[PDB]
Amino acid sequence: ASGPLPRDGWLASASDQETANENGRAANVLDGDAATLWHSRYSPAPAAPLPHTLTIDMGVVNQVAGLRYLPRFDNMNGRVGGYSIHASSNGTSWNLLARGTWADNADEKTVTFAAASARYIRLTASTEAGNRGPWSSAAEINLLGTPPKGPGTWSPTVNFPLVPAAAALLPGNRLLTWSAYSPITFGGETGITQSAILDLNTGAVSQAEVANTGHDMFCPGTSLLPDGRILVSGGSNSEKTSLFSPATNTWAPGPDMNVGRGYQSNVTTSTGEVFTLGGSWSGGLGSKHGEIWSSTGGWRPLPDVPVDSILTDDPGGEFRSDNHAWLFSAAGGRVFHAGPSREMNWISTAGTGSVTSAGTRADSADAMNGNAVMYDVGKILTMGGAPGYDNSDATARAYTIDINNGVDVARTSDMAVSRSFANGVALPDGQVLVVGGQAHAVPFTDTGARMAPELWNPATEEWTAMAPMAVPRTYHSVALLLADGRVFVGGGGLCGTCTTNHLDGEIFTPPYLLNADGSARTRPTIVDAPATATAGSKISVTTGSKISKFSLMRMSSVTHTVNTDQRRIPLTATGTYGNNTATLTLPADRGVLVPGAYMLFAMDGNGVPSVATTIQIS
Amino acid sequence: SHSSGAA
Ligand SMILES: [Br-]
Ligand SMILES: [Ca+2]
Ligand SMILES: [Cl-]
Repeated sequence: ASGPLPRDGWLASASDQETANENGRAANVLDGDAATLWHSRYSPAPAAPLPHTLTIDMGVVNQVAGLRYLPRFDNMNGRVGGYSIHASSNGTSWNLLARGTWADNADEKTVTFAAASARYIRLTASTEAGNRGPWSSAAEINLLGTPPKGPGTWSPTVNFPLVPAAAALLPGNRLLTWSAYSPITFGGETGITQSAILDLNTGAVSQAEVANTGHDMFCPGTSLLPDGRILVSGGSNSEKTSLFSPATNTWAPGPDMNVGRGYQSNVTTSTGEVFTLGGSWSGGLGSKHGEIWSSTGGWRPLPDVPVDSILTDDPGGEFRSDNHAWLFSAAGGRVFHAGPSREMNWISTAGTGSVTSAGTRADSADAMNGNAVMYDVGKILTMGGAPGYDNSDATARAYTIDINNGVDVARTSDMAVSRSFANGVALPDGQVLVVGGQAHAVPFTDTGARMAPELWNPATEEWTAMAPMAVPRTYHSVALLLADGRVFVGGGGLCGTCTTNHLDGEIFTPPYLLNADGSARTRPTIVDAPATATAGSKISVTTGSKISKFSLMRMSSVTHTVNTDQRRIPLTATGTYGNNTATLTLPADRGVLVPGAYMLFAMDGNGVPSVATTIQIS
Repeated sequence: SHSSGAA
């Protein structure tokens, strides 16, 4: 006997289904409701003949050892008699697991069989149990078995007092999160934000209402400053700027932007300024041209950085098309715009600024709510997204972009599953994790959630599926790297009386931290490293064993799929005279080594990261 | 399972 597999993310499809005379849609077998059915198509006449099939794509490779069929309770029509059950891993080749005849009664029917690996299970209904008509119906279908064991492992869920739809890592193993004026909904311009800080050492959460900056910071641009503060601008109070200080856990008011905006992207530049572009979610539709903030001057317009060349072809128009730009600081101090629009751009922020076409992202379509992650110097991985923000099929496609000497784009391997609303996380070994999202982008839904993250390795350009998480993470979810090398994932929903809010998170331990058996792997240690350093300097780092590879991982803020802060700079060490002492040479180019808080990870020869130290780089 | 009933 096996227990039911979780059904999060499953998608049902069928040979045929009724919609005209009743709601007989295939999806109805997955809703938990005994009163909603898949029904084979019978109208308009003529009715679709037997046999009929119902296919479930689980979105992951489970071990399947049985199937439970719950017939409708209201009449006998369409009870399945003769059945077959097939399994597939690739969706192309099918293996027969079971064949039989179910009795003509209302009992839930269970079929068991030897466990089989499968992503897809198909039920074929070959007869109607009482030969009453050419019909098949099913109220619910469950699949019995066990989820994959690894790679990687997930913590139990972590309680939050709000949906953490924005997050930022702080020094000292703490995570700042916030929602909006409410823990569970958004709306208006009421100048209040609910926040919650998770202490990753103890699990304690500290909740605070932030009213002193007159800013509801839902839907903002975010970035980390050189001095460690977090600058948040726009969103529900579209003109506002607020600054968080991790040393005192307080916010301070900043200066207003010139034009109000929301769902824009903000990026810290080589000079420690913050550039912003786009964002028609709030503050008015369109004309969300570039501006740049300095600590001494506040926000100033960039007259020669118009928004126009970043717009996608979103069917929703201006409200959506300037949202969530994939912006990166680049060598020499420009900003590179990698998407989501097909067209990419180089942006200068000096003087009045400039914009220059960088050509298209090869043959990519628009990829709104896709991810872009800087996993090495001048090296970006982009993946997922959909051409529309709303009601749009997502892609599995992924493209690399090398901006070291010009712009070189190449399609790389597809992910195993399409995603929109996922999050991308650079890991210190150079791999990039993608987590969450869903197959068909519809804000505030968990339908078609992608439950298994995938890890892309630049050395192979392949995606490997990770063990699945428990909670779906779609619109309004976040994920980011932690200083111990694990990954926080959380949020989703923020839709009030909706049923899809997730006031929680889960922590993923990636494969590089585990022994084969899932226990914690022994890791290298940093014994001594400087708390601060300046671009272009050499630093000396002491470890508990001989290490030659280190990774500087810039700390992150993230919301609405956007994380302009994270980036990996790998460095090779030169061994010196002491007890595992080594010298690292920091790049002088602050367009690459953007000033701010970094996690310094020692990487052993097995690819195992130390716990990072924090280094504030100027 | 749950049920929303019939209308
Ligand atoms: Br609390
Ligand atoms: Ca149902
Ligand atoms: Cl601090």
